Amino acid sequence: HHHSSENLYFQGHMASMNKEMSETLTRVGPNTRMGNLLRRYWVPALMSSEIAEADGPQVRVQLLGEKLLAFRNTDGKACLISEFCSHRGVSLYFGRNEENGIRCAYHGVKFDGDGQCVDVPSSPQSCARMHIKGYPCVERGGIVWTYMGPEEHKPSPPELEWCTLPPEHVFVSKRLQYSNWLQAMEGGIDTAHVSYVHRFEVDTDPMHQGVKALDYIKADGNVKFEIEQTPFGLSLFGRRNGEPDSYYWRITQWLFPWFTLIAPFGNHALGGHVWVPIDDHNCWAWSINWQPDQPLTKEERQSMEEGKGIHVEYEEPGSFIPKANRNNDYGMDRVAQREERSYSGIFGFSAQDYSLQESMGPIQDHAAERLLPTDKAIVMARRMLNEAALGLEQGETPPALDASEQHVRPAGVLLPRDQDPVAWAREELADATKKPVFSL
Amino acid sequence: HHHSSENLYFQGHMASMNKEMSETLTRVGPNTRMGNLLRRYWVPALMSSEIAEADGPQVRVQLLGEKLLAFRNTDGKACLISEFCSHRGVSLYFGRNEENGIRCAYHGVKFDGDGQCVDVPSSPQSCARMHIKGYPCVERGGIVWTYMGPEEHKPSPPELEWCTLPPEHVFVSKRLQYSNWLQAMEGGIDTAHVSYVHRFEVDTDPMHQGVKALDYIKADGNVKFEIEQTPFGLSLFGRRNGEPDSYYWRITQWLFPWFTLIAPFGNHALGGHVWVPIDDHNCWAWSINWQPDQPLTKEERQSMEEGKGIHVEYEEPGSFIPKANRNNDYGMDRVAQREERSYSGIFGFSAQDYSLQESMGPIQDHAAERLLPTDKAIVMARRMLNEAALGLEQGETPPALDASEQHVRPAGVLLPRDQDPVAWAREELADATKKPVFSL
Amino acid sequence: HHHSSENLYFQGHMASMNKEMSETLTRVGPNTRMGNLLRRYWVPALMSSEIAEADGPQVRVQLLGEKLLAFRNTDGKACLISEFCSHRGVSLYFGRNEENGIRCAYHGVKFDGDGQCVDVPSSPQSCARMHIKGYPCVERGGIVWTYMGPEEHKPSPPELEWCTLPPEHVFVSKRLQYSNWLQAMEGGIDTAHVSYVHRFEVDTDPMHQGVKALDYIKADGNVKFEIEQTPFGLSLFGRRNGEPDSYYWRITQWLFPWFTLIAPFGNHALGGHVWVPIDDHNCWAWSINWQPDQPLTKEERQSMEEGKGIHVEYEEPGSFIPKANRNNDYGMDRVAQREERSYSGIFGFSAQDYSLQESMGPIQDHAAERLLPTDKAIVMARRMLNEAALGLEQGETPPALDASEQHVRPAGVLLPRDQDPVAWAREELADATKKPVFSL
Ligand code: FES
Ligand code: FES
Ligand code: FES
Ligand SMILES: [Fe+2]
Ligand SMILES: [Fe+2]
Ligand SMILES: [Fe+2]
Repeated sequence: HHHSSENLYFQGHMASMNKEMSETLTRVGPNTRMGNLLRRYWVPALMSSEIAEADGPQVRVQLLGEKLLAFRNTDGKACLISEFCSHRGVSLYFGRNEENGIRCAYHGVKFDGDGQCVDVPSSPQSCARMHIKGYPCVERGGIVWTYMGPEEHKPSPPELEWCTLPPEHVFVSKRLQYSNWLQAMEGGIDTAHVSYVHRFEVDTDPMHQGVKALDYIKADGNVKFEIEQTPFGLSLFGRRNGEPDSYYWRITQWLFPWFTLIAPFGNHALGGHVWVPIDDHNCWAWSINWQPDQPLTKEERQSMEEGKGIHVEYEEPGSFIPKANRNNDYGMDRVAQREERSYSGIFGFSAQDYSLQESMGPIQDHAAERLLPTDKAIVMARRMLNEAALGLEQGETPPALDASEQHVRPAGVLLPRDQDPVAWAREELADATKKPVFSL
Repeated sequence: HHHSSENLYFQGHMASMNKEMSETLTRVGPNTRMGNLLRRYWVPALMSSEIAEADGPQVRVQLLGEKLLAFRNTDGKACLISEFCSHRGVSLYFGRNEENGIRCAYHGVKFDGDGQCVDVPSSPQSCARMHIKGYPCVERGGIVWTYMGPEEHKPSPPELEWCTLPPEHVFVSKRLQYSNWLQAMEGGIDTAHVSYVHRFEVDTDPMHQGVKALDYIKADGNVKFEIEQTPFGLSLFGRRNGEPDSYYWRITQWLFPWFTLIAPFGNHALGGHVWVPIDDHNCWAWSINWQPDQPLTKEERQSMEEGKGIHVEYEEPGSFIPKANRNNDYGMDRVAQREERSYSGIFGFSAQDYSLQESMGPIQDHAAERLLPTDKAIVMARRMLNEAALGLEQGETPPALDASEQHVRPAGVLLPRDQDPVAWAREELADATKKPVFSL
Repeated sequence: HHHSSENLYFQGHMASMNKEMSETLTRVGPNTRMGNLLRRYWVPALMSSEIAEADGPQVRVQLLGEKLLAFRNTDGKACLISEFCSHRGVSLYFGRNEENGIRCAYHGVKFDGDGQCVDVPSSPQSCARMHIKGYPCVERGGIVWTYMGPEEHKPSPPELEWCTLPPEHVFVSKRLQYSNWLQAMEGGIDTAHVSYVHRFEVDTDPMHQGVKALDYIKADGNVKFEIEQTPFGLSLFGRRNGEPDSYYWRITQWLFPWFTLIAPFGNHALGGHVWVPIDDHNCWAWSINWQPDQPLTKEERQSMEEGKGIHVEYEEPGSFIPKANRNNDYGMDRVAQREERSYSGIFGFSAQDYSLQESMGPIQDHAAERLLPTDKAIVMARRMLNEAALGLEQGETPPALDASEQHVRPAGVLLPRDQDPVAWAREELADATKKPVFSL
């Protein structure tokens, strides 16, 4: 136990974060508690498509405070190294990807994919003092993943369902988000939000519309939660009223430290997020859709490419800033707000969510938060993160390192009000990726 | 007395501000000395026209360091609350103005105009812990005023002449100014400025031109001052040479803490300012024109709408940034400067003044100021402000709280050089809003 | 000796800067060690052409941390004063250049070219307390130079070759550079760079192309250095392989504290730089071309005006920001990079160099530099600067104050591998501006 560990409840409501814990969770740079924790997991760096071909243009990428450079060498292996030449500090973005390496444009020093210095023109014997940081990589889901932690503790690469399926079952997008990773992830472990800001989007949008779940979601925002701790993270049982006999359970899966699997809408593709910290004020927000049984159709895949569903349209090509952003007021339409075609005045799943999270300021004011029951999932995920971060300081091994425990699924069920859903899911969600999808 | 109180004179010239006093007067945020002083007066928040209709789009407004949200409820009452949901800190700009309240777009918590939480979906019993800051409001002059101080010390709403007249006698505009409130207000208690930067504007401009005062103003920048302290603030007797027998007295009224009434030009409408701090580096600069006797004509009102006189044209619609600003060099025309159609090279009353005040940097370098005689009004207003601010710390009641003492007028008179103007004004400016305007 | 003085070598490689020395050299503002050192030399402020005519528009100029104003008075003398009115701190950019002075636009105070206050309307006796900083000036090379140091130590104005020649032998340009003066100057005392980033530019460009030096430069980046200390700065003997019998020596001249003369390419005009600190994060980079024997032709002069050679094309007219800059990715063409028409992917001498130096961040990370042999000149210039800066603190007189020692030239020679170049240059580079140019 460490003083920082906040109590779960205070005066009979859930308790907010104390100052130190606020910091433990938000500060992600090198040699921070959370910086060190996050380094132990495989990290999604960028998409394979951004560095498609060998000897192709390198791209700058910033993760967990460090500034890096991604490129694909001559053999075709995706590599990731530090952005800066060890010589006089110039950027290797201006260098030359060729002959299995990056060669600095200033004086010709060359580094390979592991950041080993392999040529120094003026001084061949200096190689060993010119090494820079290079990080191992693997490709899965159409994403380049990197391992940024101590060499001896590198785990098995992740085996989430969208990472194991064949390519054309899967579709991935990413968006830059002008806020700290925490508040953003917090948004996808809060199913009560869907009943308010998304109330009217849920009907027009092709990845969501025309399924029976919507009648129940629309008609009750008041979500009671049950939370079960597991080898991979948490399972979130979000209860709403079904019929008068019954309850609509949405079960979303939180896979520590930064993944969700969202409970389905009908036979529409399954959805998921990742959030990756760029610094303490920004993050990559990843969105994944995938179908377990058939390929994605063309009307599915194309709808995603146009930026419907949990995806977005971009400001300019290869921008990764959304079309709706803090410069155009996120497209606010007050007229639409009055006529009840949009709750917030903003259009689009993604925008409706990040508009609000950006508006909190880069880091949410944790001091001024006053929590409610709908925040049960959030509070527990915070504890798991804090206790892992603090535990790693003290030499404990962090949770969820074992990829085989990540073969799981979200779900929806209608159930009588006396049936216990945790028991139900013991029965039904064992070996869940072999069964079809539990849906409504 | 407090060490901060600077002496009025040093080595036979007027004395500049010491470091602490510099700070006492410029730092306007919550729980500062000047923050607390200013909170005791009614504060001009925004114009009624910006939130014209009920259930209409709320607007963000920042005053005295705090970030707020203004809107007009269903009954039609202008309200002003804190910008941020008490729940998880999201902006209420994205919420819903309806049924006498703002409802947060994220999870549906609703606040009324006094910032009382009136609905919590997930937890009806939590209402009392979810309150936010809400501030009483009143409408006068076409302006929404708010009272931001302790509840028990709220005074009578202000009774300045342009606040009591009927609407069509009055016209109000506001402009965003990229500098601290102090240096800006200081500019409208410095009538010597008019003889230099405005020398050539005073003739072309329809709210100023073709009156006899101009010959005397143009022909003498060297203004001797007499200052009389009063219940409402200060009276500023600015002396210039008239004929060889006489003196042209411009009497401007400074109404503590942040108002002026400017001495008239002819029968042209009367003019006035307010300056309101947004933060320590910016302020709203308000300009008011009004006619006591008749309505404003259409050529008057329209000229003001086009941005002549003490008003401005805007960069874009509903911007409140001026057409001439720090990005276009305030429109500088050096050719016009050489040909003596503009002193500074810049066109427009307002621009000619704020161009210079913005150029001092956000906060004037008080350490490096070397004062002259034309700065007599400035020095005294500084003392009144410092002594009120410091006195409030020590439990003294601040000046000018009583609205009835604000029924006053500015004036111009030609007078023989032996006649004392203070005596003159005892006689003539008693009950001044009942008489016509003393002018030239 | 002062602890700061770093050792020249560590573990058999050249040693990087310690923390304090890093600071000694980069911090250039008033009352810093390096601020004080640099003040003792004549400083290039701006070009004569920017303030061509008398009573012409003044221009803002920022040097060595101070913010100034340059203008040409009625007599025609270039003057330089502090930007700000001593009265209430307004900018004199808005004032009036006429009758041998600048008159403030606010209240009419006037200053002459030495910063003496010569008129105060409200108070003639106040003149002596209203003085501001004014700095003596002289014109040479088409540049206004100013002397910003104590009055009693003003030296003779500089007698560099391009300062003494007649106007039409000479051409000067300047560019704003988004980095500290040091790393930029460091770039022009590093001839090994030319073999890499400039490899392909050296052939297409009319101030460089079609001369025999290129074959030798292209074919060896591995530059051995010999450095000889002199009255004016350092002489840099950069050795590359010539034929198998011989060595191509490029001798560049570093004239303390911030000038270079670059070793020639053929009969193409001679080239030189200056770097002048604006603040700790930016600098003016000056480029000079000149021909000693004939005028510059029209195809020479015009090519320079179009921004070829060590000059640049600008973003907009009178901008001084380059066409290629940090906003357009410096024009990167990866296709050209692959097809070996550009090493870095960037086009243009100047851009190829400053792209890399800007990319280090405003101040190079001196802690993380790992030096190589090609950095011999850099290391020594750093010592000369540190020891002068530290010595001035202790009352020692700084080096290179004597203009007559600046009548020198750069050179290239092919030489047998047994001939010593320093001896060669004793013989040949005595009285070098009287001889023709040693070239290849
Ligand atoms: S900075 Fe990269 S090789 Fe010199
Ligand atoms: S943040 Fe406003 S109700 Fe949740
Ligand atoms: S500020 Fe320059 S004269 Fe008043
Ligand atoms: Fe959502
Ligand atoms: Fe004015
Ligand atoms: Fe170069």
